[PDB]
Amino acid sequence: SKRLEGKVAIITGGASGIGASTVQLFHENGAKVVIADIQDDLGQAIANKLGKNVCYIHCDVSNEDDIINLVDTTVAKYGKLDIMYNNAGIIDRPFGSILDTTKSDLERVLGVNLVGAFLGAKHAARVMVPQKKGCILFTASACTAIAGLSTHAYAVSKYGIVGLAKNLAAELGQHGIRVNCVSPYGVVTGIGGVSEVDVAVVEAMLSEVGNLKGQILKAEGVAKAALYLASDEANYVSGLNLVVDGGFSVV
Amino acid sequence: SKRLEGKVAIITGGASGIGASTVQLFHENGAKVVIADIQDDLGQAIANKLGKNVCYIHCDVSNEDDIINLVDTTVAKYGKLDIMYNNAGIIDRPFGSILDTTKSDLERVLGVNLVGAFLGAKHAARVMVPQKKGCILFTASACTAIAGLSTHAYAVSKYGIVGLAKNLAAELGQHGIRVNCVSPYGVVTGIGGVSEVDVAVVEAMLSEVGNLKGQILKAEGVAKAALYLASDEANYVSGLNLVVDGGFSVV
Amino acid sequence: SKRLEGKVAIITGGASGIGASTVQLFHENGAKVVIADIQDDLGQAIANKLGKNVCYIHCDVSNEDDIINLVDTTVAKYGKLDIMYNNAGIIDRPFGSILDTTKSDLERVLGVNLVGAFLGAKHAARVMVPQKKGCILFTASACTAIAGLSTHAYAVSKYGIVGLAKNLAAELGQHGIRVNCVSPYGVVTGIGGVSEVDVAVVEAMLSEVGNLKGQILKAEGVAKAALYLASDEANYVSGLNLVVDGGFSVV
Amino acid sequence: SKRLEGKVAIITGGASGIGASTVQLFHENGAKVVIADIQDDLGQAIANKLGKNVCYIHCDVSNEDDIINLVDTTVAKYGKLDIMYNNAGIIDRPFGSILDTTKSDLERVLGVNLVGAFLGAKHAARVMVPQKKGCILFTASACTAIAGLSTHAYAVSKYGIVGLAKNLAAELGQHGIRVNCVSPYGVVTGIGGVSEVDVAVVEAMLSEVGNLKGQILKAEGVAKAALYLASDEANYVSGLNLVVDGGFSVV
Repeated sequence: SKRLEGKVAIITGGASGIGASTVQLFHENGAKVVIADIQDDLGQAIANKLGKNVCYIHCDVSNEDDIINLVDTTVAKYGKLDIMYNNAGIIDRPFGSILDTTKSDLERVLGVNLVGAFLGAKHAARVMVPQKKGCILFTASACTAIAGLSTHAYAVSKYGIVGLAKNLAAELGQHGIRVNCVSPYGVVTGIGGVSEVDVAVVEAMLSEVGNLKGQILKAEGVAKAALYLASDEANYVSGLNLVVDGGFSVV
Repeated sequence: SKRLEGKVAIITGGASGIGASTVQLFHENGAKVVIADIQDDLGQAIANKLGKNVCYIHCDVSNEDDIINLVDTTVAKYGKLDIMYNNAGIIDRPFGSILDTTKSDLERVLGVNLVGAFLGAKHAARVMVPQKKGCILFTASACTAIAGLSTHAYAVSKYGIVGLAKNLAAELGQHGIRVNCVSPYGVVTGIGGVSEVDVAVVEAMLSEVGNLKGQILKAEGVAKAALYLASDEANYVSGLNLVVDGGFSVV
Repeated sequence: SKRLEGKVAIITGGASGIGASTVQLFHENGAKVVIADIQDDLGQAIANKLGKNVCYIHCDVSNEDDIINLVDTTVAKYGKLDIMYNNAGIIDRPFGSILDTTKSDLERVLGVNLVGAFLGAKHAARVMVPQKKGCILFTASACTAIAGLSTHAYAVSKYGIVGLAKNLAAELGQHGIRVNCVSPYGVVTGIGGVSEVDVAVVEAMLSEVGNLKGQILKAEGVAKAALYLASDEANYVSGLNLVVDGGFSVV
Repeated sequence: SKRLEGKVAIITGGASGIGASTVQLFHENGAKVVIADIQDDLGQAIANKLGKNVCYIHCDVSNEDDIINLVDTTVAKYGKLDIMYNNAGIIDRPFGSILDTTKSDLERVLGVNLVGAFLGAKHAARVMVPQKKGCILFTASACTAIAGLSTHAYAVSKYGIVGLAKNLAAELGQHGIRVNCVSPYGVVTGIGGVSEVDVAVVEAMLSEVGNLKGQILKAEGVAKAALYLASDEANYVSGLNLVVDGGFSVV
């Protein structure tokens, strides 16, 4: 039942959505968990609820000094880093045309989703390579065309993440490090927005075709995929994009 | 610890290799397990060792009457079928050129690997559709070019299996059934041969670059992938080819 | 305008559909063309119409003696073989469930589509390897789940073909030979049937949502993809599945 | 011989490498060609050499005002835009580890390669949607892990481009617009650098394992792929990544 006993995990975007489900599940499975987010109230509350083996650290993943602080503090606190789950993600104006995407919105989505994932992976690898041990995860997407149910900026950021994961699996495998993605189809509750209006549009679309229990189950399904990949039962699993979408994307 | 409690699984090729590791692991995790193979001595011995919730049934998967007998007997014995793991596989002359593959060898490999998988899936789906519940698994391969480390016939059969799994995920998802592949890179110990010489060539290549403990770990890694996908912690995972190869295939 | 001047091409299924469009286009572009089919009346008529640099040879591609006769006669007639286009394909009962596919129908579709493609590639490679020159083509499909618009047997055969092409590109590249697929989305006019009823069902579905001019344009689009890949303007293009579907399969 | 007669093409990065080969080939095939680059001396010289149906426009593709100027001027000059080939690309320090990639270098590569491609596609689509006609191309890469022969930043940018192309094919297909990538394996002569040292390292690696005639042939092969996809002989080809690598990436 303690499939992560003694492991040390960092989870970005850990204050809500998939990140929060994974925080809880990893904690229930024996890991030490560092919640990284920018929603301090939500994140600190979860840390306080779960107790001593969970702590919250403010981290804007697009800011490399925050990422360094997050990794270095985790290692200083626990001596190691077993799992780096680069999950934080935001979206610009959902269901907009390519014709109407602004450069500013594109660069904000890429900065948090793609650059932030890149920086988290860079500094986690900095620690994991001397350990010759580690698991770097990303939240990505299905590899069909998901922009129609998200945005072009969002879809591009997640495609770039899949390419990052593949290339890091190739570089870091020789050092005993696994690199994988876990991926809902596209947008899931708890995603952030370039603007609050963006969050509001996302909220509307999710409840228009979904139970609350159902969004929670999609998030928990992704979390349980992260649990499998981060555990020793996936010691030989690297370079995978583990899509959790009920098969929606194959047809 | 009992991630499959009460579930009923059929595992073809279950008398050796990946199949046998999965039989054992599923049994340790609470499933009722039906071992299907043609190696009666090995298969019956495993059933006898593991006890009452395991039984052995002779089944040439290329023979549709055997497949029907296997599925119908399992359902008659346990009332349901939760998991159908079409894992049996054989290979022709390893590392041969396309120029020297015989039609007979190609048709034998396709018959056991591809047709046998198709027939097992057909009759498992026959039972699972009324249940609106089920998980159909296949042992496939990486989707890079693996013939150089197996054969063209073998690689073709496993590519056809990946396409079968994708299309069945699309048809059966509406009936609550998941369809996935779990896949070592290519050849793994316990694979059968069109001839015994073929098994002998396979044996030589595996020990030329591998510990016994290492082949056992590759097989156990695939088994643990099957365990995850067959459990309720993968309720929303369908259409995936879960490759277990340490990232070997991405470079 | 003569993008294939002096090249020698074999085209299976060349008496109808995509095959016939490609016969004509290759002939207009300067190639010597061998039409291989089992529809002797149609095939001989096309040869007679196009003139001396076109000839018709009866060939059941599932029969290896026919394939040998086809390749050997072409080489005896022209001294070389530049292009082998394994295009012949048939389908079983369209839009049927996995539950109702017969073994016999599956084995007939695999025999013509998959084994026939394998045998054509084997004996073309036999000739092309000493030339250190050649282009082997297959008609495949999109790599999304196309069974819903074809059959499971058909989709599996075309997935196996994509895997064959990838593995042959890897083996034969060192000998200067390119291997590619050209692929309509799924079913196209001129496909054969396990039964005539199967052809009749196919005919109905195509005209239910399509102009005659439109099926002709889809076939000509595939033919022009084959023309590009077979020409020297694709000297460095190998291992590709060139899908011609207007982008239908990405969404 | 005039496979692009009357068509109007914009080619970014058109002053060197693949871009320049494509400028020349498109011009020889009857297109009006707008060379977009930042290497004014090289670009203006090519325009002057080729004559009246070729012109050069300074354009930093990461700058959206430059992109607007480039598209609007082309349309003002010729009344339409048939082909937008977003080919410009740069690289940071080749063969470096993830551990040593700077944020600044990553953001520069993404800005030119990914954002620049996005902006070019946005403003080309702005013109092409009212035409209900157009072809948007990108220079991408193979979809295996190419960072070991380029950089992680470079590989990520090209993976993001493949995802952009797939999603735009899905959005723009309903308006009669095709979207495709043409792709050398990875780095090719004529690529720009974040620094000149980066160009120097690239130059060294290419000539260490390659003839000058050979880099020219790889570039011309990509150009001829762009010619096919941009011509009416690919009217029904959209969502493809046409990789031109001799099959190097499948093994």
